Amino acid sequence: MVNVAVIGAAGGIGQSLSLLLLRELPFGSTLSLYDVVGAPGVAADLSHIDRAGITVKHAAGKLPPVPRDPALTELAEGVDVFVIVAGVPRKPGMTRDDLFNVNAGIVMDLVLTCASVSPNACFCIVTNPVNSTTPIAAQTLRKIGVYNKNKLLGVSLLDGLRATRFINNARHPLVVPYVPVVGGHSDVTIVPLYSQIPGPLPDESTLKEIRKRVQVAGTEVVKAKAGRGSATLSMAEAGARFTMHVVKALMGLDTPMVYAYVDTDGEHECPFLAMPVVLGKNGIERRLPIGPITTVEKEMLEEAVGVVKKNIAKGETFARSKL
Amino acid sequence: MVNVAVIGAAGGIGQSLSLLLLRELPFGSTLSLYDVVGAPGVAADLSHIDRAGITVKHAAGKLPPVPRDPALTELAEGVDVFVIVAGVPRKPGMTRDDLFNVNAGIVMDLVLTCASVSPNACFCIVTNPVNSTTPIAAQTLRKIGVYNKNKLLGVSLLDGLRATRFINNARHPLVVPYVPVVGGHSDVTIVPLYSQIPGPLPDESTLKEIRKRVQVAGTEVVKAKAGRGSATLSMAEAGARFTMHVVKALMGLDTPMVYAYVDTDGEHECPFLAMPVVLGKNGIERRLPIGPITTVEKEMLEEAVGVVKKNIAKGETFA
Amino acid sequence: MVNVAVIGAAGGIGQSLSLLLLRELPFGSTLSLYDVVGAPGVAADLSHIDRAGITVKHAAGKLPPVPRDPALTELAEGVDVFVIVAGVPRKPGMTRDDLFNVNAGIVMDLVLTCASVSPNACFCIVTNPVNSTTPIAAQTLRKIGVYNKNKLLGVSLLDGLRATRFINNARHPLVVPYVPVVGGHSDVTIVPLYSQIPGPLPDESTLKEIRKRVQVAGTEVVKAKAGRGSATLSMAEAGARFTMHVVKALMGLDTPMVYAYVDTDGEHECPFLAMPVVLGKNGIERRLPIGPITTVEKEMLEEAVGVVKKNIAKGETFARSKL
Amino acid sequence: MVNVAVIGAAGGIGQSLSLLLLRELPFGSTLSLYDVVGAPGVAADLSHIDRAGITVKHAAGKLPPVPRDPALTELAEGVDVFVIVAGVPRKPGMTRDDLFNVNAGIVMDLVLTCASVSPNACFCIVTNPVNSTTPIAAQTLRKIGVYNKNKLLGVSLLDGLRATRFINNARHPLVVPYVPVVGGHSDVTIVPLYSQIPGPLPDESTLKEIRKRVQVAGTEVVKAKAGRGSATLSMAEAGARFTMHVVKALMGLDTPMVYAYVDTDGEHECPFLAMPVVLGKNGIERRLPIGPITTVEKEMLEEAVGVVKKNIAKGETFARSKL
Amino acid sequence: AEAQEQLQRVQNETNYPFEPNNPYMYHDKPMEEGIAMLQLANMAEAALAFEAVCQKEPENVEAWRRLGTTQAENEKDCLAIIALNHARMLDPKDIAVHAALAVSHTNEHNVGAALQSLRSWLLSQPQPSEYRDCCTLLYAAVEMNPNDPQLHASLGVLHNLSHRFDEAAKNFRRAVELRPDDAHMWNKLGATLANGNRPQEALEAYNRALDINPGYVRVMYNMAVSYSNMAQYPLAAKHITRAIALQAGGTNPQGEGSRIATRGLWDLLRMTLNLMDRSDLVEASWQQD
Repeated sequence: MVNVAVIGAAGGIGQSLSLLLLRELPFGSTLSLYDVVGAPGVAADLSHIDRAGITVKHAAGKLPPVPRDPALTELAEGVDVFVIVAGVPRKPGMTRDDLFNVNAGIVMDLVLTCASVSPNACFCIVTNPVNSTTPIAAQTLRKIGVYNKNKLLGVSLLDGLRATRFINNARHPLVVPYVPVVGGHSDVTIVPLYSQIPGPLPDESTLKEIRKRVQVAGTEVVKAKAGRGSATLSMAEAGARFTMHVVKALMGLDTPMVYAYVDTDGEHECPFLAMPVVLGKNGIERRLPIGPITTVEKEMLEEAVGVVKKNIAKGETFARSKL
Repeated sequence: MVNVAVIGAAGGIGQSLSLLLLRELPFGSTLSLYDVVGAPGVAADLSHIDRAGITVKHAAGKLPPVPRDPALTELAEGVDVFVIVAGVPRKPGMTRDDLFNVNAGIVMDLVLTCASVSPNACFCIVTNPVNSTTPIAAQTLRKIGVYNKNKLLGVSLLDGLRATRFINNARHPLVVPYVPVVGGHSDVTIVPLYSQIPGPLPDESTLKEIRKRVQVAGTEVVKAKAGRGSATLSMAEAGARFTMHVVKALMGLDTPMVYAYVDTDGEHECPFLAMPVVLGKNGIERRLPIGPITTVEKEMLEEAVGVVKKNIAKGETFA
Repeated sequence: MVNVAVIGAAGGIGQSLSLLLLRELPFGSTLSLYDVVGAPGVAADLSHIDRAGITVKHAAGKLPPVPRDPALTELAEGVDVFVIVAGVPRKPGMTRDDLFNVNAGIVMDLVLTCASVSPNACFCIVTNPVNSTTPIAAQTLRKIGVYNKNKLLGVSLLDGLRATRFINNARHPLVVPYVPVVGGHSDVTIVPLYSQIPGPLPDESTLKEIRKRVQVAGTEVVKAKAGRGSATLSMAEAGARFTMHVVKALMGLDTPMVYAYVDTDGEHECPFLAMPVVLGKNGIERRLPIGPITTVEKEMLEEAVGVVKKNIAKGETFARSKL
Repeated sequence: MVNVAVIGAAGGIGQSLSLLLLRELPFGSTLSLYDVVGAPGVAADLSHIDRAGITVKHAAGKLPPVPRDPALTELAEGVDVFVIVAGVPRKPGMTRDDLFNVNAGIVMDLVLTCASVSPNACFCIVTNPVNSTTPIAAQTLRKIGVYNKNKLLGVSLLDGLRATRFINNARHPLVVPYVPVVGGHSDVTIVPLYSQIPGPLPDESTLKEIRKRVQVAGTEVVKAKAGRGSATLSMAEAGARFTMHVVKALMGLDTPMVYAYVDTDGEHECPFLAMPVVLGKNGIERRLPIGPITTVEKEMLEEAVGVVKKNIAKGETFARSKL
Repeated sequence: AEAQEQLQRVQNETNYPFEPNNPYMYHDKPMEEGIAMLQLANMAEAALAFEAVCQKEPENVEAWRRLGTTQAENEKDCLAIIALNHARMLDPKDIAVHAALAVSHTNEHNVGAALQSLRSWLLSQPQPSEYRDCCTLLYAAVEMNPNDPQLHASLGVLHNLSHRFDEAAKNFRRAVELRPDDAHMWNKLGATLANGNRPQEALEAYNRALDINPGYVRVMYNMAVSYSNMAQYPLAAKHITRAIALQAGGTNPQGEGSRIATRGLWDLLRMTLNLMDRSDLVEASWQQD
């Protein structure tokens, strides 16, 4: 038995994520939902689908975002996995001017409320700029102190999904299950390693274009919708798959290898990075080295590190100031 | 191979339906998407998934809803299965008829330009009122001259899901996979058959209250959703699974038994009713009798057939 | 987690049972083998299959037999789903007059030896003379004083398989997932129940032939094999499916409904009968009545009860004389 | 729409292969069995299990074998895939050449009889001396007149299973799905490429310990059975998966990448080798290069090529001395 | 003509076509010519003289007797066995029409009729398959005929049927001291050792045939097969082409017939000419020059 609570369910991502998670959870599990506005509407919608064993719980909050809502404390009890997907819509957020400021407080308040009563849980951060959001959550956990570096996962699996699809289109007869990706989750802090996959590779001219296509991918959907939202039907699937991996690993039925934003304790120079890792029954078991790489990937990793070292610093500077 | 096209996959229910569709279709099968607005965005968002062997095609309409869009008639050139999901929401401030008063329009147009170029295709009407839209589609198909009684299905699987979950909740730990429901797809017309399932059953009062709870679900959902919205996810769930049952049936990989709103074709009184059917490689292959029923179910079925006859008579003219 | 240990699975049915069990057990399971001869070969064959989380342990046995083999006592630690498939592979040299007092002795030795060290465990009997050997196991378990009416199963799913296969061919293209069968697992004891399934059942004249074929299908397999072999593949598949249902319901991942030869415990005049039961995480949870049946299944069930009473009487009488 | 022949059933590998194929075959398939003796007995046993759409056919034969059997040439009507598993049980005193000397004629006769009516079909030789028994079938197809290089395969997946299982045990927490294997199917003509696998390697002085154990495991299994048995259960599973891969590729539901002992038209100088290929709707459609290798794997492939070359020469110079 | 009528009347249950280009039925007393022709060597045209004599006397019981053996010696196993069968159906009581109809029957690997042929041969005897009854009736393990040539020396064909090339080797080695002069019998222990590998120690017996009968064409075939198994291609090819060259002697421009009986021979130079990379003969050398 395991309880998987999702924070934020009435948004464009929460509904699809809950729908995908409902039909894939193992028998005899429990699903919990929470959102400030519209929680009952989506809670009562999922109580009619045929699925034996699963139960649904929900709780709503007051219209003004009062900190430390008593509904969250009651809902969060016995929760084993926490999914944090709750961000302001990007339509009035302009371009990272006030979006970062508003989004960096909601996640802090949510994690502070959740971790106070249940300190043994896995956090999967899905919100906007994960690069700086993860250190904020780490500092919020460490302020009172329950922090355990083995349970802090930043969902960076979307880049693997994007990279795998692009290769298979050029090389149609041959299919590969996945492609490793290193670095961060941003515009330029992405290094897809195409040199560590089976089969022959195309020439450098086309490979460079394909590699550049992965880096600039989010803005293609945004400009396709003419500023009426963003990619919401793919982040939901990525989050669902990662949550299923975490749940299966915790239950003891699988020990997979995943790429995620993690805390490098004594492996790399950067504190936080996206490097391969193996899960177990107690969160992260053992980290792994990046592996052999070519010459161009070396400089790409250097530039990504140079950007992420200040991306983390901005979030750290935003933190350590409230208290 | 197959080619499943969704007409109107940019609304609340269309977005949650195409995502489930592009997670179970077999290797080598396309998925067309058409809508008035928002189709390019959905097409771009869904094209980045890592599943291999499935291609996505999209068509864009015009902001003024002109009739017989030349773009739509280009997309539907090789489609095998057509699912109609387009319509209007259930925002407060109108009765059923008012809603009907607009929906019956659109359902005609969408079923006129598609059948003009792909006559030999299945149809999976989802747009609810259902009870009255299926006869309208049949009348429209008869106008061109290509109307196959074996390929016209009205989705009514949602009530089966609701009834089976409600009966499973009260029979723990005993679990059953499905329960037959006949009569129609609206309020009093729906009639479950709880005496055709394995295992014992509770007393009469419990059966009556569960029967009452099955046919009032939409009202409680819209009440719990304040006044806006509808049953978005659930209608997008039963609408997908049923479609899958068709797709495999068109490739010879299964011989499913489903309950749907179909044409009786020389059967019990009303021309259209929700009766069990057996699918196959050529649409409907074998119809089956309803079977033994309890005494109260007989009067319930008579009331339901009267109401559904009134509904089909109302929807048969629209003039 | 689970430590299924097939007993006597090194010849004919046992090898197929082990092969089917290996490739479908859940992650982190344990498979144990034991037989008088041939166990190391099966252990070596099954130890080269690319399955993760499955650990194989094997024992052996003094070639000439020996009551209370010390090696077997070293294998029954933590085993929960003991399976007895110690069936004597006799030949047309001599008929069914014997082969009862030998199989009964084998069962009395094996069940007692296994249960003397591992009380809290299931017991799925798959030996041949079921109607008589199941009470043998019951008496053997009661002699020590560790009897548990909720954990003693007799596999009888082969009759359901045969009935479903024979009824899905005469009613094409309509198909059904299962068909209920009551009575026992021998001769004229089998009573199929074709009335309570959905669909337009065919005429009674051909239905009589179908039911008779279901009853007598035991002899035709032996006849078609020049009177030498027997149905050793179908029984293995049925046993694998039944024990997989038991395993998956024991871990709390399912609560299915199955038919088996179980203790009635006051719900019928007959001591033992094949009646539907729903499983659970502690054994058998609820027991169901037979239900409404037509006017000829009354006589069929009466004859089946009459035969089963004498079979159980013979089985009970044999055990008392054996020490 | 798919018909599969399992030529050589009613025996060792054949019975288990048929039982495994009965479950994984797609809906609407058709399974045909054949043997000199025992075919009706197993056909009357596999037909008693459930599952709709699957139809079983059989054809017996004259007890003393005769060339161009009338039953086989009629059972071979309308077949798409031919599995050839028909050899001699592993007697102790047969060395390594008597088995080939007795199996070559059987393989030639069976291939002639099967291909004399239905030329367009795939072949799945699993006899035993794969290095030498494939050139015989190639020569028979050459002399008959119909021979497609893209529709002739030799099963060698058991080496991949062994390598994966042995490499997954010394690196516990980490699991890998498959490991490449190059060369042939013998004591010396097998080389597992451990430099193309993701993740760290367990240093030297143990990689060489595992590499030779991969080659010696067959003799280990033979010795474990007191010298009167062979690997049958594991060898059956390594053929069912390959057959399923071929069937799925033929139906158009997948495009797998497999390592199979197949003719290397061009590329490598050796006429036959086990190198990666991609299947499709017309058998093999795209061959692949071996890929980068290290300096310790270059000292084994050189000997493997020579041994495979001389094995092919011996297989192709097969002649019968008249007594 | 009368000869033509003789030909169509032979073209019957006694078909044995044997294209008429030999002027030996024209020669009188062909039987004596036949016995005198092989008295030294060259059983090839001696078999031809036996054909000549046997062509006009269908009732001649002993005409087919030596004809079958000499047509089995010259490697032409195909028409020889049907000729022997037609001889058998005339007088079905003789060891010659059954012994040569059993060992030569296994060259086609037809295990069915070989057992019943052995039963028929053992019938007179005045004093993991079916096998059982036949082998038990055969046995005669030093029962009352210790060192009996026709039984002790023979019956190795039964061992050859089971592909047990261990007991047959000894059963033939300790079976040649008695009746120690028969080149054909040498082949009986000349190939059974070769079929179980052991090529070198089975070579000498081949030359043993040349010690008494330097005219065999099947000994050359067997030694060429052994050399090819030893991968010594050049002189193996030379000696096998010598074997075909010696197979036809004399009437060769007209000595041809159906040209299928010498098919396998004209195949075994193949499967070898492609090993030394020379080729250049392949299908081009199809004229049998």
